[PDB]
Amino acid sequence: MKVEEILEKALELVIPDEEEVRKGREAEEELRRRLDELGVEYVFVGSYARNTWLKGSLEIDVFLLFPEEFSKEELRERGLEIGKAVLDSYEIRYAEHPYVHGVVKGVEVDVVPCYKLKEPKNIKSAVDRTPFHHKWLEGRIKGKENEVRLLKGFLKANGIYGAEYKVRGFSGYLCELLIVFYGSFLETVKNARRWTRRTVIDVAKGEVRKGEEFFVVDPVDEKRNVAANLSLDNLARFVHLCREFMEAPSLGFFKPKHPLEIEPERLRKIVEERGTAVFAVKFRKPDIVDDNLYPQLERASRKIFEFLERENFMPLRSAFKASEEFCYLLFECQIKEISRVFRRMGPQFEDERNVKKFLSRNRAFRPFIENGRWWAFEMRKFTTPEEGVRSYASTHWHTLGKNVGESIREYFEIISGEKLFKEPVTAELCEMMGVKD
Amino acid sequence: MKVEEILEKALELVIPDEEEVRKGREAEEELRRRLDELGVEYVFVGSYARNTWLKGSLEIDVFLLFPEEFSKEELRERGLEIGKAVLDSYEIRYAEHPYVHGVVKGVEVDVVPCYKLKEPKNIKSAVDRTPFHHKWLEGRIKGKENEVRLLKGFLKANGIYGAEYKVRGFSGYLCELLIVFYGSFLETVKNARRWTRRTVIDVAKGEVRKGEEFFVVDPVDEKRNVAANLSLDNLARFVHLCREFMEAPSLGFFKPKHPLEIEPERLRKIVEERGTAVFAVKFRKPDIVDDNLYPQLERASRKIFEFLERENFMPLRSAFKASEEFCYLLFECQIKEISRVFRRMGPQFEDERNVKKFLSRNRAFRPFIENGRWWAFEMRKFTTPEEGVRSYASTHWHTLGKNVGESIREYFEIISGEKLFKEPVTAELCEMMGVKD
RNA sequence: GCGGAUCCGCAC
RNA sequence: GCGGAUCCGCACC
RNA sequence: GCGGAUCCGCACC
RNA sequence: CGCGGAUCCGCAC
Ligand SMILES: Nc1ncnc2c1ncn2[C@@H]1O[C@H](COP(=O)(O)OP(=O)(O)OP(=O)(O)O)[C@@H](O)[C@H]1O
Ligand SMILES: [Mg+2]
Repeated sequence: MKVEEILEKALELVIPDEEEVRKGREAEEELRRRLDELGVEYVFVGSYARNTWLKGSLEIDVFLLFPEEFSKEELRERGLEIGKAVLDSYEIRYAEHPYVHGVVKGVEVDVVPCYKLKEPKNIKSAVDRTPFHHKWLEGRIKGKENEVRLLKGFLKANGIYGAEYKVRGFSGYLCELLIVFYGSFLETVKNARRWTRRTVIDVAKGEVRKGEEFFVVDPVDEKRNVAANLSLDNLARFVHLCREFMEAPSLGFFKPKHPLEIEPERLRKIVEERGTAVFAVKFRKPDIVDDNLYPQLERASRKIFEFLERENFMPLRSAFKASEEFCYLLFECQIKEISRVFRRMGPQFEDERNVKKFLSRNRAFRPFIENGRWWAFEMRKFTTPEEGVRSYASTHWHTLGKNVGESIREYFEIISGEKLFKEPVTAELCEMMGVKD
Repeated sequence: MKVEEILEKALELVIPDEEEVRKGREAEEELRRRLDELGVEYVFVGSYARNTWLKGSLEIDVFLLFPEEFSKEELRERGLEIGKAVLDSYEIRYAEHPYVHGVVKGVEVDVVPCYKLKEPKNIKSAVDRTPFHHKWLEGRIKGKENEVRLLKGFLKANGIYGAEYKVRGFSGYLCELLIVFYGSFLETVKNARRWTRRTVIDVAKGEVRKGEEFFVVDPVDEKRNVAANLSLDNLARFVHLCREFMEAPSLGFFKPKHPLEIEPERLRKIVEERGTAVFAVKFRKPDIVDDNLYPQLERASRKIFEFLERENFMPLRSAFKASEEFCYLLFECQIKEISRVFRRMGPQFEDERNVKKFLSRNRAFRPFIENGRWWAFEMRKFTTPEEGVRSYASTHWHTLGKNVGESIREYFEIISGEKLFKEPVTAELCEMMGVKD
């Protein structure tokens, strides 16, 4: 009962406390003071500026507004100077407009140069767009900032908050547009129960329609899909979650889950009872950001899954896990072992030249005719999915992601049986197999 | 060695001696005296009437001519009454067209009733062309009767003589048409090396052309394919044999092959080396004619084969064996065991009604979303191909042929391992698996 | 009987 | 996956 | 200025 | 293969 009581308690988990707020205001005031000493033009943007930031995620964003006549090189050099001059400690990121990330009075700060611009139609960067996003949202989001926080909390608790490749979920900007459109958490959730994979939500035009894909129209740029990196399966998960929530609302939807964590002996028994082949490809993690690594782990998994398909090991699902030192690609197959013998297709009976060649190979068994065509019994190179993947991975490393493939080329290990359960992959195995807690 | 030395030596084991000719001659006159006494129209046809029957395969075809104003009932009654009166001892065993099969002074005789007809179109019985085949062949075949016998011997020795369902090979009539068309064995064999699955041989127009299938046009009826029941694989086998024969001619081509005959222990070790599941379905032979039986064993084998494919046991080949008392359906599969768990497909995420129903079923493991669609891990009833077929044959007996299925319903047994290698099916197993000498 | 085509039913 | 029907084709010569 | 990856499109009948 | 686009990123040469 009392969805309202639940949302009241959910806000406690999600609204920054008075101390975190004070710390942000003090950093902001100081930052303004330092910027104003330099005579510079600037805007505070983002979640801090709109008071929509989540408990524990305090960060200030300052965009430095330069004349459009300035060159990109001038933008970088001027901006980097001002950033470095205005922060307690600092560090430089990005290329194009490189920006300065640092601290002011314990608070994380981003100082970003961009062109000022009168109109949204003069955008030659994503960061040129950010001030327009803010300008569109400030004043439309006032009074609803806690609705935004509820939505962000709901998504974060369920592992689908963030558009970055590791998550492929809902961006903070997206969450704010949805609150502007529907007017609250709860109305978003009620309506989302009827979203489809062809739903188009058009903020600026004040409408919903049907399209080719799930598409949230950026009110600052009609050709841009704010939900571009929201995966189909995460869209599906959110819609399912919204239907569950309205059927039986609970504070549990806003609390992050903590893994099953079961004995390796119970896990051994589960795998035994399923009768499947369960194994991992272990290799050293490439030294690359998550946004490069995760799509490559997705590719590697997919390629090996497809190899297992072709070689008739009948894979069920794949999964992956990246630790700080190693990466793991996990597979479960319905076939533990396949026959040594297989059938190799030959030519039609009427192709004399190639029939003679086909029949000339020395084989343990006699070729045979079936349905007008010659076939031969030949011997497989590998007989288990573990052995098959060892071969594919050593041979086709190059197709398994640029950096992941190069890592596998240097070293990989195939792990199965009881040795796999001692690896730090138990939560992924459980989820992949649908183990009830 | 050398074709013409071989063919002269081949004629010895193919041309019947006087001893056998006299018994046929004596039998035909004794038969002729009995038919003349009754005063019924009769015609001698087939290989005996044209002196093209194979050594040690003497049989005499006599055709009773009836008017078209009789009907199929009277045709049957009066035709069988005559054959029984005319023969020493008789059997009445046929699939459709009535005829008496018996003996006259130690010689096989078939007494077949048919209609007279002005011309061999719009036929009434099914054997009504045979008197027209005889008229077409007597005269054209004179001087070529030993060439026919060579061809029949070549085919019989290689298990592909006869158009009956047990063989699905070349008929005697087809052999005679080919020798008339090409002029000889050797020329048939030479030209057969370039037959394809779209080769049309039109004897009446004296030409070969391309069609939709392998078609030997009946000079008596241009709509009739004399090779209708020659299977694609036996055509291929023939074409292959002619190529081999012309590259290295041998008298072995005209001699029957002895069975492979090997010890159950070698047979066991071969199966272990192949890594396959080998098993048989044993049931009692229905009391029916071969021309109904063999097609039904083919269907039953095909249905079970297709079951094994669907259930992901990856069958390699099948075969069958009919003995006096029992029939056997043989299978070799690449998968000896499959996991208990499999994937059941559920609805798309949008389809709330069906998602709810799908998600409400009790299961050991949690359902999951994949590519916009719900899936569940469920549990197989069986986990080996033998267990699968036990289920399928107990439950789908009715679809395994009319008589064959009805027998399988009253009793069947699945046999594998050591106990299979004692069943009288070693020859068929060896042929299935391509076992060498 | 078996197969092909065409239709009808049931189970998806 | 199965269960009927009809027409045609094929085997039994 | 550039740089990185992943997915898609395009060209090669 | 490469080129181009989209997406999520980074300091790049
Ligand atoms: N499947 C068939 N196709 C065409 N004609 C057939 C067929 N079966 C029988 N006949 C006709 O009936 C005749 C006798 O049939 P039969 O089965 O006795 O073969 P055959 O020609 O006598 O050769 P043999 O008896 O030596 O095997 C044939 O010559 C033929 O004209
Ligand atoms: Mg005969």
